[PDB]
Amino acid sequence: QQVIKDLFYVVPLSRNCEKIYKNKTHILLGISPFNSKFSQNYIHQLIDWSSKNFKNVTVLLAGDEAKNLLEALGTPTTKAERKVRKEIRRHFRFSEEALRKNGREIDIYTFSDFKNNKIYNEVYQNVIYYFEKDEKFRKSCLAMSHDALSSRAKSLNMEDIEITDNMLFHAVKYVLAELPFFLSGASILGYKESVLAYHRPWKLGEKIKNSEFYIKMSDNQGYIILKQIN
Ligand SMILES: CCCC[C@H](O)CO
Repeated sequence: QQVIKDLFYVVPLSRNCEKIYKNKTHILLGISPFNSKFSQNYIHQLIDWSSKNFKNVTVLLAGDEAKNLLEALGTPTTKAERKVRKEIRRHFRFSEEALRKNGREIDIYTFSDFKNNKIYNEVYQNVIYYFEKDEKFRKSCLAMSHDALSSRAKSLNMEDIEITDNMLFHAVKYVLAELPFFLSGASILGYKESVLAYHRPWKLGEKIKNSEFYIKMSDNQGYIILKQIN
């Protein structure tokens, strides 16, 4: 069915991302925790469309630092760790369903599943180094942290909360842990090239593609925005 093929309209981050997308080698589907967008139905739509378009499909779920997003919004570690385990199991279940429905390998990982992967660790070390040493990069990472906390303050119905620096620096551990997949997901996973796919623009990615940092995306890595249109 070709409503499936056209389920999404793709907006590439750069012309290189467009080339990688058109090669259709691999898509990495980013599933954000504690985000109402990722219902069972939407996860199925992502995977159905991906399965029709791409040679290889992988799903990326949140790793351990997802608890930091709750701990920063006033959640004690015990409750936060529980909510994470439950959210990740929900994402895995729905993703496994749709992959199996499409005859696809159950290729699902969290961003914590790569502590023994040299590419993930070296990119992560680069991210942490420039977070410490480049105030401009640090500022952009903290803005990603602010975005993550602000959207879940609305979602979890806590819109009255001041977002403090201590909140930002706690939640930015999540940002730093996920960033290696934005920068080098294809090489971490072992595909020739890949696009990470998400439904919102990546502002820091725009700056990276404008050559504003010593942090760079790998030449075989792209980013695409998935939009749905009538
Ligand atoms: C699993 C982390 C989610 C990644 C998405 O691109 C949103 O950050």
